[PDB]
Amino acid sequence: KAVGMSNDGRFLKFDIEIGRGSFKTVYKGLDTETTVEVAWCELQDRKLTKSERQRFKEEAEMLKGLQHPNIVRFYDSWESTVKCIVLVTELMTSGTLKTYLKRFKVMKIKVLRSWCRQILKGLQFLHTRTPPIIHRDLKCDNIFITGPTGSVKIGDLGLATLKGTPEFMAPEMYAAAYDESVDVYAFGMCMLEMATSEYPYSECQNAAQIYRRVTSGVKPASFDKVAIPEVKEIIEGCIRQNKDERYSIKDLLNHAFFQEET
Ligand SMILES: CNc1nc(-c2ccc3c(c2)CCN3C(=O)c2ccccc2OCc2ccc(Cl)cc2)cs1
Ligand SMILES: Nc1ncnc2c1ncn2[C@@H]1O[C@H](COP(=O)(O)OP(=O)(O)NP(=O)(O)O)[C@@H](O)[C@H]1O
Ligand SMILES: [Ca+2]
Ligand SMILES: [Mn+2]
Repeated sequence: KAVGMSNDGRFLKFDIEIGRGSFKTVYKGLDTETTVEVAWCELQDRKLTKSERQRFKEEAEMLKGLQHPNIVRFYDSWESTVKCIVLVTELMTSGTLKTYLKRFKVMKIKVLRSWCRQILKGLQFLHTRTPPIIHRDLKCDNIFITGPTGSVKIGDLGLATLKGTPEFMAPEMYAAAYDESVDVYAFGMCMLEMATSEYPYSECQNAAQIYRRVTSGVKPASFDKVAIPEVKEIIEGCIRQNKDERYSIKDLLNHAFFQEET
């Protein structure tokens, strides 16, 4: 029985917590138009500058237009008062990929191959939009498994973005202009985590140690533990220091490893 409702009446909320984050709580809900169960997410209240809420309002209109089989569906968003912002997405039945990896040690390469191809197809959708969407937070916790066939979808786009010149600019300003290639780097880290069932840069104690590492040529210790050389070679071409030397997503999907269907 419902404890909350959308203004249009389409979406119902049930008081059954299915996920928990530090600034967001995920409840089970229902789409009464399609009679499918949905995910009802309550996010912590945020500042209401007039220009910001017109931006959120219009960014959510774009998000609910993004229909693709390897992206978690965004249905609606509106403001409410449980004490906040309410978000309704597609319900992922089999949890996150990190949950699968936390349960087993050696993923089989048919699954490595199938699940990564879907992640790439989903990233390729985002990067060919107008303007393109850069996810910026691709990780195994933001990748979900759902349905009877075990379909793989990318979710949680909360940190994504769209798309004179200063004379005396500091080096951080010059390298600050990044592009979709940061998602290729992140994909390579996810594939590394799938092929090793180890967290990359586990040995480190902070993110400061992590940066100085990639820069001198020290890849995660888990990289030199990758069994299949074809997978290893895909990973290094994904996490290359210089972005202009990396795979594009299209070349990844043209790779012999992903052209196989097994
Ligand atoms: C597509 N499918 C899926 N989308 C999500 C998803 C999307 C948004 C949000 C969350 C999850 C949780 C946090 N969040 C928002 O605060 C937020 C809410 C509404 C509008 C913008 C927001 O953020 C700013 C922003 C700006 C540009 C882009 Cl491109 C994206 C987001 C899950 S499945
Ligand atoms: N659409 C969804 N469908 C099903 N479960 C979801 C969905 N979104 C989130 N969850 C659950 O919520 C958890 C994910 O955590 P999340 O909502 O990202 O909070 P968070 O910890 O603040 N963000 P992060 O630490 O970056 O993962 C998992 O246990 C998921 O099962
Ligand atoms: Ca550690
Ligand atoms: Mn998340």
